Amino acid sequence: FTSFVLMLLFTGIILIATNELTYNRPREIQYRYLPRDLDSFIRTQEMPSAIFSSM
Amino acid sequence: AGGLSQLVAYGAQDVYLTGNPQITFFKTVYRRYTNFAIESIQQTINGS
Repeated sequence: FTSFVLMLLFTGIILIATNELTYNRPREIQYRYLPRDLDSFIRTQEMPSAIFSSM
Repeated sequence: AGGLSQLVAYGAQDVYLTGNPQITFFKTVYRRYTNFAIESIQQTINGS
């Protein structure tokens, strides 16, 4: 009787250790500097055309 | 009638002016600038 639940937990905890890898799901995006000429062009321009963007 | 009567009158010539807008006139973006202050200071004159 006791050995049954002991083996049940024995396999179940290995199953849990396998399961746990799925939890963390972060997004990866990198940052890079503008080209110098393009940066100067963007800084110089006076009107923005489209108003705003959130991404 | 009113300004809208002109606004809607899109024509062939506009392919060069308002098709695919790159700027607007109605929202200025101001650029932040280096912090500074300015003052008038008298310098010493050497000589008569």
